[PDB]
Amino acid sequence: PKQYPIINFTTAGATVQSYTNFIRAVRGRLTTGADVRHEIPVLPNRVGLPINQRFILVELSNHAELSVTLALDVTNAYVVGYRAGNSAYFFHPDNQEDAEAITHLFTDVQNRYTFAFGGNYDRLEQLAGNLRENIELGNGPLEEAISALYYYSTGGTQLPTLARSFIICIQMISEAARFQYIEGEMRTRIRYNRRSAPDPSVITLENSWGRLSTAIQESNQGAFASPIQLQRRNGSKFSVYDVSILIPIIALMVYRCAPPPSSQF
Amino acid sequence: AQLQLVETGGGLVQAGSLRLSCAASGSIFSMHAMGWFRQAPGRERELVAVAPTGRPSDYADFAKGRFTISRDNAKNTVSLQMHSLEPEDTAVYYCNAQLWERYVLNDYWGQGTQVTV
Ligand code: NI
Ligand code: NI
Repeated sequence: PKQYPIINFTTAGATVQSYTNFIRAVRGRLTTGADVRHEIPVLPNRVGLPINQRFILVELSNHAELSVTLALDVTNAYVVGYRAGNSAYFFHPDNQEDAEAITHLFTDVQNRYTFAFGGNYDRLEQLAGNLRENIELGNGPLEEAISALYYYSTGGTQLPTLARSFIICIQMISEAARFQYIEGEMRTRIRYNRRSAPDPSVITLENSWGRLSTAIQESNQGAFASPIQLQRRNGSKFSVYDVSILIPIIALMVYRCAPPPSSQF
Repeated sequence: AQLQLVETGGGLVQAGSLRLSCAASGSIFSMHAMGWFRQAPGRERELVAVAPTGRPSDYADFAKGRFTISRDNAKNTVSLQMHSLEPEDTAVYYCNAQLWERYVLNDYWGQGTQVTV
């Protein structure tokens, strides 16, 4: 199941508008938007979330007319595994609860596997043999990633290629869902039919999703207890002291704490 | 299972060396970075040097040349060798460990060690 909600996207003839429609649809299934803090929606709390509400599926197709279906965890927007035909593969979980939860995905698939690696960027970068800094994003990279995921089960994709493919999907789908800024970066690449690696503004934002989510949620009025350092496109560092500059940048936060009074507005 | 950070090597010193060290224990699935920050009374907490996985060490301007960070990825230890210390470097020094957990990067902090110059 695969009775979880499914959102479809194809790279074939993809446009700025079709990509925007897709990311907006993904956000809509990740969270109801009923929990908002300082104008920014929060994903559902993992604690107490029923398994029938835990995942959504993204069915990706490309020009080669190959399809794969990614599973995303609504509590963190991240890719946890995928199905291609009669085989499904999952990142290695870190805890029993997550290991148990993924058994509820793709339950009719003939062949199920857990990868001998986790899906966090450190691990995927190590396997890929490159950092996010050197892995190009765009419609072209996504097209290739879909083919690579598709050919993995039959022995046709080596692990470093597979890891690179996951890094591409994760940033173009999960990180784009989490951040309007990164959705915008991907829109620009599609607009100009361009492939290019993410600059430091994107990578530091990705890394900081957790600490930004904590800083915003722990604030009564949106001012941070401690500033958080981000980077500009040219790599220079700056400090963020409150939520205001982040409202146009972050689309969704991971649940970190119950809302202090007034933090809902 | 809970991450613990144990800091060593603080103390009193005078202008012109001192070495800090931190060892992490507990369930560590993926350590993205280990580093050292510092905070003086009446000032914000600030980065001194950080060693992110797979990348060059990142030093604050004031640490360039003077300080050297050293991370042992296998052992989850990080040390900071400081030379040419000034009174302006007086602060509480904190070890920072950044761990990927459930696909989110979480910060953890040592209890802090006083350095007085
Ligand atoms: Ni507010
Ligand atoms: Ni179950």
